[PDB]
Amino acid sequence: MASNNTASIAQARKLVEQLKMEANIDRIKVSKAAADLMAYCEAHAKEDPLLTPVPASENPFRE
Amino acid sequence: SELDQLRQEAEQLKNQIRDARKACADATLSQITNNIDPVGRIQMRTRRTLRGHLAKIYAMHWGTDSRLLVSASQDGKLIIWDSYTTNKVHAIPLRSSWVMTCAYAPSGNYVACGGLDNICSIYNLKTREGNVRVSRELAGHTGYLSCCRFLDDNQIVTSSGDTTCALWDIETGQQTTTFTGHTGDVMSLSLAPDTRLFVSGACDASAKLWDVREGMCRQTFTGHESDINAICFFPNGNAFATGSDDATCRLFDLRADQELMTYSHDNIICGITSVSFSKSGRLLLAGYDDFNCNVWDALKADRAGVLAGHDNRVSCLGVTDDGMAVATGSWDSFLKIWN
Amino acid sequence: WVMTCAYAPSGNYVACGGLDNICSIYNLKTREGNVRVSRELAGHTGYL
Amino acid sequence: GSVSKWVRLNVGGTYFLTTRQTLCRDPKSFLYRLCQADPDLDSDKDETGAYLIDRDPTYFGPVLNYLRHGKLVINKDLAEEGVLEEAEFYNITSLIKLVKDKIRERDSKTSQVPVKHVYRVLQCQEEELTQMVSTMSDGWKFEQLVSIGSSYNYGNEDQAEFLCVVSKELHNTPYGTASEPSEKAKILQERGSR
Amino acid sequence: GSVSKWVRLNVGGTYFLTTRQTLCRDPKSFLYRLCQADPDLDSDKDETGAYLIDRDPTYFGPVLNYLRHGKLVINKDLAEEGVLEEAEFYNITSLIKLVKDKIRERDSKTSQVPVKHVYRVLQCQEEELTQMVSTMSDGWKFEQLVSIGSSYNYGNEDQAEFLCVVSKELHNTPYGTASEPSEKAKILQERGSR
Amino acid sequence: GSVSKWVRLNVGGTYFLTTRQTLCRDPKSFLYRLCQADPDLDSDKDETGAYLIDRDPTYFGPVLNYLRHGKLVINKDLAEEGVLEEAEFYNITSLIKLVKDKIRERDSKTSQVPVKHVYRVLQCQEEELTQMVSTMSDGWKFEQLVSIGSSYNYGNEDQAEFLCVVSKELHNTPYGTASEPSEKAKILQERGSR
Repeated sequence: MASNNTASIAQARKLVEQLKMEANIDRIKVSKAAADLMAYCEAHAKEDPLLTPVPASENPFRE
Repeated sequence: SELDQLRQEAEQLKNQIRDARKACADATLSQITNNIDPVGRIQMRTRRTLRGHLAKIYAMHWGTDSRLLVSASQDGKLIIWDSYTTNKVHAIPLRSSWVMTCAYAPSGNYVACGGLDNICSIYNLKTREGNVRVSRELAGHTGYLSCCRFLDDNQIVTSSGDTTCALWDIETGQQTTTFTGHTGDVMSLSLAPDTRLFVSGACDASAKLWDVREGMCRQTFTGHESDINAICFFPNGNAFATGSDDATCRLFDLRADQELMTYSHDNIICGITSVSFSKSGRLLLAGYDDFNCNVWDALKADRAGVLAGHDNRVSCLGVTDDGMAVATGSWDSFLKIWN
Repeated sequence: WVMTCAYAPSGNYVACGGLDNICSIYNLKTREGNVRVSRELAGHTGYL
Repeated sequence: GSVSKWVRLNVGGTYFLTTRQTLCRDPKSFLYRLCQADPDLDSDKDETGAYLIDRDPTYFGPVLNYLRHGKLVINKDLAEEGVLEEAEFYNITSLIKLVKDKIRERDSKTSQVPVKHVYRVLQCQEEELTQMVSTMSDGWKFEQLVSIGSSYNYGNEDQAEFLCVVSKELHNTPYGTASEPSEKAKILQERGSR
Repeated sequence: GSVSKWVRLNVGGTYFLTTRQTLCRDPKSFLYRLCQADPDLDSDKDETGAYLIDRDPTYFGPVLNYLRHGKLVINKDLAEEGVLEEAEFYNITSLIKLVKDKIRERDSKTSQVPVKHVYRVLQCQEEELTQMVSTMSDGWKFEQLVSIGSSYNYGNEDQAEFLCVVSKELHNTPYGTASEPSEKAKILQERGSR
Repeated sequence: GSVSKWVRLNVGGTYFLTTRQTLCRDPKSFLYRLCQADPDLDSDKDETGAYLIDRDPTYFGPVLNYLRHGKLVINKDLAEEGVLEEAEFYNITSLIKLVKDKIRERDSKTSQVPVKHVYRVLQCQEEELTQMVSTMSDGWKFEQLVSIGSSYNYGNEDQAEFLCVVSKELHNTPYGTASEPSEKAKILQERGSR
């Protein structure tokens, strides 16, 4: 193959496609997802003992 | 030839894609906000020193029970530790050294291994006797395995070299869904909790997120210029951390299709080597090639602390599935359970 | 009775010579997982 | 066919008596074509009649066993290579697959003139020692146990009490060589050197 | 079958002239029905007046030997599997069971060729030591003895002073199995792991 | 005789029925001359025409195997040397070359009469121990590991704490008994001795 230099047209086709369906997916604004993450983390911050230490025999990792 | 329209057609698309993200771009409310609760200093001690390796551990990966972690040495041994009683549940020597993936199945019944052997071994921990017996040796990888992850106990995605991360049906030993498009070899293989999409880093600094059964490149995030080492999803699976050989980490969002916000300091110059998200996801815990790992407040971009104590680089990091303890795949032949 | 230790100018091979009159060329770096002899060189009745 | 259900065929001079259904089990074969008449077959014996086939009766045994009972049997004197070539002659693909798989198994196990032998050093203490020796990974052999003193508290009561050096025979690399290492692999080898 | 007590069969083209009594040893035998007349049986050769059994005579030999004199010995070059497969075609259950035992005995002795060795660890104080070393279970092998220093009953004469590894080769003599679907076994395996 | 496409060939009392064209596969075998019609062949079976070739039926087997389809297989109970000599008699040079290659490869793979070994001591400690054990040179065999009896650096993590040994087979090509000495080499041997 010398008309497409080892069929580099397949990778161009796939690049064009993946760009197309990257354009297809919706754009959700940065602050929206940021606030979503704050809400989730601060909701689950009473169940992460890394943030809130738990007694030595009330967890199996100070055992 | 036709490349003339192809090279054009990509450009404009790439252009608008960038513009789309610039269209989607807002001020990052997280870093803008400082009224969110601080996480304070975290100089937490390690409670277990799982010594018992004679070679540098490359990768360690927790099990679903958050008690058994598989640790792969550089010399070729898998130690399925017991974090509570520091007892070796099993030691699996391998046919080939230089293993860097330790895939614990989401059952405690299978383990997958691989490295420069170019062959992904699948070991059935449970057998008739009760001792380790190799279930399969998945061949068909041209390049070296980088990371392996079970979806089923008969289906496994196996990120490898040769710009592939194809998925194998375990029993037939056949690649089922092939993924191509990377220019650099794949290193990372991060599975979202949904297990229907997986994002993979590579040596081309482009985190390509693929739909697992379709074989199509859902997204191609890029914020790095250096090879991506490890990717750890949020317990939401909506955004993932991304570390490379640089002095910064990044947080990429699927919905925004662009970097949410980056985790950088001139306080350290060494590359990221491992990333992890806790139960909440509030803490981004990053292993480092500097002889200690760091923990950042993921929603404030400032280093919450450093887990000092190691004298050799933390070659890998893994947080428990309960999200309240973390283990280091340090190069000092010791895994330290930080809690 | 080896007296010669030859290091490659890249550090990826090694070589040695002794009274055996045969030179040893060892392929150090290989993803096999261990050092394997690459070549042996005979052709002298005298020691290297 | 061209004759009663039973037939006799003269494989190498040996008359095998069998029903055509054992032969017609796989419609793609020399034997299948032999059963039905056509202007390309004049083969029969002049003594009591038998279709003439100048093949090896020694290597026709397991081949016809693969058809009479749908599975092959390997004798301790008839080489797998002979049955392989004979099966290729009668175009029985699955039988060729099975024979070549057995040949690959035997050769991969025994063509290891150096045997290679890969050696591993497990680090274990007295307690887990019995477990992991008993629960040893099938496909290896224990070959040395070396007691080490304990770095803490005398010679025992530590995780460092025994080095179990095990080993297993193998064929090192299907390649027996590097086989195109990527830049990243060599970088990691240099890193892991020290 | 009502004539010629020395009934002549044409098994695989081989004229086996065998008595009715031997075949009637086990009526569970396809051939026992041939010892008697029955109207469905229309399998015959009219060139020798002998009935047809389109099965090879190479493995019919040991089967006929067992059936004639209540015991068989297979040659060291003839496949036990072939004798077995020829065996069920006449449906002699006891013969098939015995050949299954022989086959699994042989395969246990050839599972040794794969790198498959069962290892065990025993503990011993100095006095009792040789007693197990001498009167140890037949068919195993001694592999290693390590003296581990003791402070409980200091040094010598402590039970935990000596560790003796032993081993044999993996076998499937009565049969081998890879899994038992029974749940409670899995529960106990999980419990006993930690 | 030469009736039809086949020919009767009385090799060692066994009447092969073989294709005339398989004989014509090459002129190297003198059977070609027998296949053709030209005065000779006095001694023959005067009832059919089966030529009485007094040669081993068994070692003619692989020869006819090669001659019929151009591929060589040798039976696993018949010596390669008998096939070799039968090839010399039947004069197929390529077959002779192949059998000689097979014999030489088989003997070189197992070229060891008293079995010589060269043994090397590898001084090391526990830390890098697994490194040399895994990176142990391909072809060698680990044989025994000892810990140095030493009181320095606590005897644990002491740099000199272990003496591995490794062996590699010889008498395949021995160097101790193959001697071509050099005068300066002997001078240096004396220098190293003193």
